[PDB]
Amino acid sequence: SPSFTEDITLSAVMLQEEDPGEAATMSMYPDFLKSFLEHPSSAVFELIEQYEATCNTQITLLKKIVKRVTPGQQKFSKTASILWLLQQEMVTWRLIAALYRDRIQSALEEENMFEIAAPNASEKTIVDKLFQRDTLVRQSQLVVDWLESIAKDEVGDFSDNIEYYAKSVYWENTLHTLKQRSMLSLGSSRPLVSELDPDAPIRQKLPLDDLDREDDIRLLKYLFTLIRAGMTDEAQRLCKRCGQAWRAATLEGWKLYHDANINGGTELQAVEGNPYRCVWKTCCWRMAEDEQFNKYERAIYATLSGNLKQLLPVCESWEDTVWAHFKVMVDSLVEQEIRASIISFNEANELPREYLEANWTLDSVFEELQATDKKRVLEENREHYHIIQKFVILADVDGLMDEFSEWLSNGKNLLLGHLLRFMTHLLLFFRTLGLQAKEEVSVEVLKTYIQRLINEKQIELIAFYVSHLPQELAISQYAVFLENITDPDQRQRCLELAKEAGLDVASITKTVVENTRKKDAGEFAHHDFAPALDSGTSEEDRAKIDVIDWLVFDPAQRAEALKQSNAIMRKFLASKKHEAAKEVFAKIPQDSIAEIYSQWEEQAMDSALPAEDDNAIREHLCIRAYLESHEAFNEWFKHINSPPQKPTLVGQASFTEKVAHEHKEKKYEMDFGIWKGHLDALTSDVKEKIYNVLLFVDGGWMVDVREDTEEDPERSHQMVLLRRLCLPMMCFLLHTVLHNTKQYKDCLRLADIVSSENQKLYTVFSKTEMRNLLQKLRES
Amino acid sequence: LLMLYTRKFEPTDPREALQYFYFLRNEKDNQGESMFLRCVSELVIESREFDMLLGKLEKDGSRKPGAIDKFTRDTKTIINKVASVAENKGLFEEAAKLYDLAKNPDKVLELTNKLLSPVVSQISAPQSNRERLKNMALAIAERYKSQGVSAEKSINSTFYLLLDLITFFDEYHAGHIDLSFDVIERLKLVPLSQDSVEERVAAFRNFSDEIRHNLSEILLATMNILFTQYKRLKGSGPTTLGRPQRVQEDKDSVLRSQARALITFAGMIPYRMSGDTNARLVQMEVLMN
Repeated sequence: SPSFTEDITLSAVMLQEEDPGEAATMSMYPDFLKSFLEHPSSAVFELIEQYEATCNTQITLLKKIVKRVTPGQQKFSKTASILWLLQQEMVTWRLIAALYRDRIQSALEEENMFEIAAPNASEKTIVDKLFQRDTLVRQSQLVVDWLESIAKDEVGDFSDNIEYYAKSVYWENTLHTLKQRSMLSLGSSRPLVSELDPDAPIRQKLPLDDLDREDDIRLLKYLFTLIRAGMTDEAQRLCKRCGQAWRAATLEGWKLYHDANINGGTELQAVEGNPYRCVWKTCCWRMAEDEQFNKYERAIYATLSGNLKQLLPVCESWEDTVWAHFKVMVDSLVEQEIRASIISFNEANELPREYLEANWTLDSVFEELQATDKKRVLEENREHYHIIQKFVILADVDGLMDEFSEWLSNGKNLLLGHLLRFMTHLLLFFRTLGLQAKEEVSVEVLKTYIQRLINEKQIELIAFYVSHLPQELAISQYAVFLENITDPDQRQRCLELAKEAGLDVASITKTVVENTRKKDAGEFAHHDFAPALDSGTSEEDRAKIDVIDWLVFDPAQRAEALKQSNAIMRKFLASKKHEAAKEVFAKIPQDSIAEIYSQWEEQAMDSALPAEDDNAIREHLCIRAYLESHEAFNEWFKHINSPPQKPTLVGQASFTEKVAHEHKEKKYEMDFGIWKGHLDALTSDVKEKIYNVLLFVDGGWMVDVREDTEEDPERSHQMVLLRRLCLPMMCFLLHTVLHNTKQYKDCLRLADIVSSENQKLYTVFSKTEMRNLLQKLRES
Repeated sequence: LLMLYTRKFEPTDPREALQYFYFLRNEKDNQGESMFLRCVSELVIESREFDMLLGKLEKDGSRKPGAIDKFTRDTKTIINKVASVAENKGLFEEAAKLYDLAKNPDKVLELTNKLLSPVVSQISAPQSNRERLKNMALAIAERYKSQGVSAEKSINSTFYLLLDLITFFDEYHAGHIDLSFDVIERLKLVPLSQDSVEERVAAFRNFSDEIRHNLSEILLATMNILFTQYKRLKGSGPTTLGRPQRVQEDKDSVLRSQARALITFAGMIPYRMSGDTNARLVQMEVLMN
């Protein structure tokens, strides 16, 4: 497959590094999401096979890395250990997938369990009945198939590998030495068998040669392993290699007997073995009670008997001990319903009473496993994968959630990104099974996992996984994400990915806005001049400036964007950052109000138009007017302060100097005319806008239809504050301008006209201020 | 090979790496500069340790010798180039200290202007980086005063001016309004009469663009104090806390002359400032008169 070529080639292109595991870890997730694309969420099993296949390819990738590591470097010992944990999670995949597919089949078939009959035909009828009827033995069979599938995957081509282990001379050393004793002048002083019997020595007590017995022990490893795995084809292979056809015969004492040639010609349906097998296992049982065995024969036949004490010596692994638990209990059960189904209650076999009457359950599996006083099993028991998979068998949801709780209490360093993803798939298939775990633990795991995921960024990854959250949390986290998305290319890309995979970005942008509003706020004062010793830009100021971009990116957010922008314009001015206000005004389009009006028109619906959009229009316009009058007054002030030139006043001079004076006077004429025209135009425009902002809406300011304290009491407070602040000096500046333009008659009528309680404009002047205006009217 | 092997012990004690660099004297670039120069610059940047390398001033006096001084000559050029690369990387304080070692006050004073001008523009708060920069700048100034070290007299006078400005703002922020007042008229930038406006004009063209910016805040604090004075006097009548009315009226008349002169100058300045500053100028001065 291309997957293996990619594994080796990227192992080459990746080994330069020292942490390839996480790189591959992230490389996995795009495949996750693509697969979610091609196949539905009811196909979780095929999802699991693709999981296992791809993660196996990555297994191979890490194998290639670790083997391409030179000797004397444990820098990739970590890589190998992670690769180990990878195989552990893989076998966890196998375990859960098979376990709960069996669970599903059971749930499908719940209503017809267990049977009854009497012997009427060949005992294979007994056998397949027994296999079909019970559940407990069924899942025991499946977990055994699991472990031994593991074993055979480990095995592979041991066939071709034994091509180079071979010797086919029976006890060759004893052969040659007895030959030379018979053959020479001098024999040997050394005792040996006269017999080739597999029991020739021990029956005769006679010695055998070390090379003989130890190549024996070597083949004992070979086939011992092969049958601890049950690799039976290779078993007869090795038998017929080394000429232990006797031993291969010994292998057959347990496999039962059948034939079905009740049909057709005399043809082979089954000829297999000797039906003396129940008693023959009893015989092996008593041979075990007799002991005196090599490790291999001891283990194999104590196994064929399920004899616990003589099976103790060889199995010491966690896998071996649970394996043996299942083997023993499956045997005891299976023989129990053998004797039950085959009609008999008399003596045909002998076993100890406790063996006969020991009860069997899946609880006993793990109770035995736990009670193992062997420290290898004890330390293996505390290993995470073991705990995980045994909870998989037990469905101990409370224990699992508590154990996850101590995991997260330890944090996320023990729960790497791939561990978090794996517990995530855990919960995923729980849910697709309609099984629900504990939700706060789930969200804790997922938030830590997404913390990982954002450490590895990649906008394409985030949205679906975030889509799994309580709404407030998901909003907050996509906010934290997209606020870093600041370059419009990947920005818009993130928006399309978000609208594809959930959690719309618009509500996100708003939420950023009100969270920003909640942290920080600006000054408010309706008394003259903002209090400060020194003033400048603040972090809060810049944050309020730069939260705006998230709203302004989306053309559809213009209404609320304008509303909050005008509010923050208010904060600008009340915090004495009119420069911030003008910069934001330059940032925002001048046609936004018209664009929003046209958009609300274009929907062919204007009835649901509340006061609010049109209000936003008024604020935008009122800020525009106030600021514009501000710089208009400043422009007139700077222009008047810039005279063209003073008249030439030099006395008696030369004729050329007189020509220069004439040129100076002509220049004075042009400059004075131009400057005075501009000055008077500016003066007229300034007073025009002064009236406009002084005679706007009955002489009101910042006024708006909805000042509801149910909506925002602080809005009304700010708005009345704004009027009480800006009105006084605006009127006084008008008085000064009119007085300078000798419009004292306008000062007297304008000074007497400053009471508009129609739109909150008659209670903004103060006692000292009204005294000051009294003296202004007095100067006029 | 060389640079990788240097990586083997970059954070080791300084002179050790120095002999490694010493082998690189023969090596350089025909396309620009020397690998020797670049590496010594980068590694001394990583080091931030100098008293052994270039040596150190006892306090500000003669430079005690450095380690490279034994095997190398003309190390002032290296000082300048290294601090140049430092400021290129924005390493302003340490580059300035290195030119303090170099005895080159020009860039030192320029950069301390760019350093103080922003921090001077904030309130006086204890334990502030404003105070840190103030402290290093005043150390520089005192050293040069004691040493008679003289830059271009324009910069020298502007810097002493600035120092007096910080004195002013410290008084303002502590609320010692009278002390700040005394400071400003001895700073003689107070146009009490209209005839001082063109003097302030003459003072302006002496200024660089940065202080031209900061004049706005200066005049802001100015009008703040002025308005406080006038309002306090107005609130003090002849039957409340003394301060007879005649003296208050005469002083307020003089102050109004000052304020109107202030606004005249603020309008007849030659370069554009903030319109917000202009409007606030006018509106506090109307409050004044």
